[PDB]
Parts: sequence; C-alpha cells; structure tokens
Amino acid sequence: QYKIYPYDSLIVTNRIRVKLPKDVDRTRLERHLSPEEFQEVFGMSIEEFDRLALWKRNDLKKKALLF
Repeated sequence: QYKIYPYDSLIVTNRIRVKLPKDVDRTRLERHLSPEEFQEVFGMSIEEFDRLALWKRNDLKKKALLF
C-alpha cells in the first residue's frame, strides 16, 4: 500500500541530517514503517498497534520521533 522507508531517515530527529522524500505522507507515516520496526521503535508488540486505536497510534508515533 505504501513504500517502506528507513526509520533512521524517517525519524524527524534526523531532520537536520536529511529531509523526508516526496513519495511519503506525514499524516499516516506508520504505514511507511515496517511492522518489526514499528514494534521495535515503540517498544510494544506489532499486535498491540492493530488492537489499539488511531489516536493511540498517532500519539505513540510522535513520541517515537515519527512526526
């Protein structure tokens, strides 16, 4: 559905090093990050995300330096 981009480059914390590409969204960047990376960068299991709601996925994303 989307293009699996690198978390190291996707992380806003690297905004100083490099900026995000053009073929990437900012509203739902979660879909641009692999499942193993999302659960590895967040801490919980990938299953938790799917079980959680959007509002939650968004909040956690920002905390993970995704937004």
